[PDB]
Amino acid sequence: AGYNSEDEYEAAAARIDPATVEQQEHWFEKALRDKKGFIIKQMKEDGACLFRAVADQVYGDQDMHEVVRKHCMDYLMKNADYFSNYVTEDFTTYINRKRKNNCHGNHIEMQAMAEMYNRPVEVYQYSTGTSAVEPINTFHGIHQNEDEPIRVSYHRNIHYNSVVNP
Amino acid sequence: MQIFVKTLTGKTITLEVEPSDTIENVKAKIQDKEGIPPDQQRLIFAGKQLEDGRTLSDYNIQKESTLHLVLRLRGG
Repeated sequence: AGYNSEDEYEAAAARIDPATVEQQEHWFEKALRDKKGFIIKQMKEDGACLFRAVADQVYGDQDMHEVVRKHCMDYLMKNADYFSNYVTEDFTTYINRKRKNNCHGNHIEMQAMAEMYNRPVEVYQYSTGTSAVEPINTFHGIHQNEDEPIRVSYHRNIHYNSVVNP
Repeated sequence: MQIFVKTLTGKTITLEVEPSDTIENVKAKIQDKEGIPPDQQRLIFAGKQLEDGRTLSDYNIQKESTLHLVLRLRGG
């Protein structure tokens, strides 16, 4: 208890139909190919999934998730003066947790990775209301990116995959 | 009175609020300005999470105070 993001945990447990999901995912994937030519790449659904997707985006394989998580946490420590005003825990306590390989990533980590890699992080998400697939968010630093955006997709509001431009 | 909401997404949002406004009201003003759905919004003042049902006065949030906005995006 007392986690920064405690207020997300229960509402995630409540939300949570394999068949309705399965159908939404065909449609998501179709609209993504059809409109952006992007493909969805399946990341393992352990606690590391956000960092798995970033690792796939940055290094080409989700097995580099531990390196990404480590770098992201070092960056957050080095920028604590900024990021600690967005975290309601003791900062060192927060990052200690978040260093653990099964700790789920969140907005704080996505913002840090955008700045740290100097690449915008685009988040894609299926909507039942439209077949549009513009990013729901694009996180970024202030520097001019020389590499393509890091693109992730957010599934069932609880999991991250990799969005590839093939 | 005016307050500021500094988003992790990089925006400074200025709001006109009264001391009796709830945190619920404030998230509604942010949806009006920024389009961010209230159930996605976490609001913080001086390192403390704000709860929907409480008022600005409850938190002693004064004129020209700064709040912080983070989005709910946990994934595993």
